[PDB]
Amino acid sequence: DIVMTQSPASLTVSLGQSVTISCRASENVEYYGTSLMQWYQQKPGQPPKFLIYGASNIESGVPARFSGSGSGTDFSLNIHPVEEDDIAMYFCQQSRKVPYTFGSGTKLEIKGSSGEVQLQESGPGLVKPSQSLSLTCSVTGYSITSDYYWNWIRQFPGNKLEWMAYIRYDGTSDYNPSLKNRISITRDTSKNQFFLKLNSVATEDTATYYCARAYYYDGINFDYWGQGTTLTVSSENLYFQ
Amino acid sequence: RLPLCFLGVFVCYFYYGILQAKITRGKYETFTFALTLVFIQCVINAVFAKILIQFFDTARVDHTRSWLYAACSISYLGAMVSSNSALQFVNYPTQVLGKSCKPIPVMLLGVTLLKKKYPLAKYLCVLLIVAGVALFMYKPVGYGELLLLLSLTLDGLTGVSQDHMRAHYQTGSNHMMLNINLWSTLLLGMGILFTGELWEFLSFAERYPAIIYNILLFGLTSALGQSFIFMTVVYFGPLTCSIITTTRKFFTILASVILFANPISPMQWVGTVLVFLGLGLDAKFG
Ligand SMILES: Nc1ncnc2c1ncn2[C@@H]1O[C@H](COP(=O)(O)OP(=O)(O)O)[C@@H](O)[C@H]1O
Repeated sequence: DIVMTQSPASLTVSLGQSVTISCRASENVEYYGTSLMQWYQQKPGQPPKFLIYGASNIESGVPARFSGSGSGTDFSLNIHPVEEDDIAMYFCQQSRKVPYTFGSGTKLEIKGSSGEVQLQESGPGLVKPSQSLSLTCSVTGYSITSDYYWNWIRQFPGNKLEWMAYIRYDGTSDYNPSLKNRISITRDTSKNQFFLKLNSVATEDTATYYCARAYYYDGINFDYWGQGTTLTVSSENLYFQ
Repeated sequence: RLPLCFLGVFVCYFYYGILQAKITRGKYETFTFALTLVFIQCVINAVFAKILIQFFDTARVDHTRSWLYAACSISYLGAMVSSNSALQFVNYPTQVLGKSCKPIPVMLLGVTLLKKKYPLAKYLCVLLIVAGVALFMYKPVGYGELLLLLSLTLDGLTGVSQDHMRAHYQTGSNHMMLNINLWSTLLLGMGILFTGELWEFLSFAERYPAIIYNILLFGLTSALGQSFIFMTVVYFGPLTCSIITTTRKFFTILASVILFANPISPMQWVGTVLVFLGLGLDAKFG
């Protein structure tokens, strides 16, 4: 699968300076002259925020400070008038192939230091290894039978995102080919929920699981995200700690 | 890829035209059921596209919105019906040469709507190709040319819709073909049922069952062509498909004339040399 590499692991910049973050794909990510690239911004302890799609189109409502550029296998995100607001981690995602991938993440830091869709995730906080697990994302303020993809994603320690799977309102579902044999995504329209089931979770599955709503346009864009639910797989019970 | 697509589309559509002429001009009574013929062609093409998807492209998941396919289908049907009405109202050769001028409207509509920008070399090459093809075809008051203009406009709109679909949804060729053909089949079936031609055609077929054979064969040919055409639509874009279609018609006419040894008028010589010049310039910078 395509592997995205972000050259600067962490960038130290001053207020008002222009910052450029580079992303590179292992393979060409252009499909008929359009680059299927997305840029997201994740503040600490918060779900990633959708910023750019197509490597050049700024999402509506985003400040004009952000801009995208590049093509082929090299892309860049530019913020000329950086302020305190845009201090976070930045991720580059490719929608060229079914296993959508996110970059390692670039951290930015300063020197001297009913009207929308609501999603809520629930699931056990601690699980022993090899025990089947099931997380439930409940949607309020919207119906999951309308035109929107509903995706399950997870973030490991170290902020390495990984798109698990998704289900479309038509019921058509797609999975990460790596995990297609281990996980299963289902939905229940009566309660307006969708569930992700994992079989024989191992210690490597410890992560924060998000349920997001995405619309496909020049690639899949996870505009709306849930608040994330932690999941810790351990061989011992966590008590008095 | 381009030579393969050119060869395949040329031969398949040559046989398609042969079969269409054989079916229409059989004179078994007279065949006045063009609409149901197009309906059968669309149904067969849709079935073929479904087979191709099931056997080759199972992994892919379509992302295109249904309304886009509906719009493309209605535009294509409008173009077809306008062209047929113009042919009814105007002599056959004029309709042919008018339909040969597809690239100009396709490019103009694309520029106006999608805001695409082309180098002036492409502009000159397309203009020269179109002019040469028109000149080579026989060249010698309204209310019949307006229908041809409307058909050209609808073809350009279809090209714009296909370009937008492939650009912003990465629509696969097979999925695009299947969906467009399904919507076209629905609309044509509704029209046939309303107009009542279904029953007349069914009685005509029952009276002369042999027609069925040819029809089926005829339909099959169309399927193959559409495949290649849609491939050319996705890999290279609607403008390249339009240019390919126009050039294929020109080459077919040139081959038929030379086979018949019809005295090639000097204007036709200028037309062919212009077509070659434009094609070569486009290829050198394509
Ligand atoms: N841009 C396009 N999009 C979809 N289909 C196309 C396009 N260009 C050509 N085709 C298909 O190829 C066929 C070419 O037919 P054509 O030779 O133009 O008929 P005519 O000679 O009566 O004008 C059409 O039936 C059409 O379905």
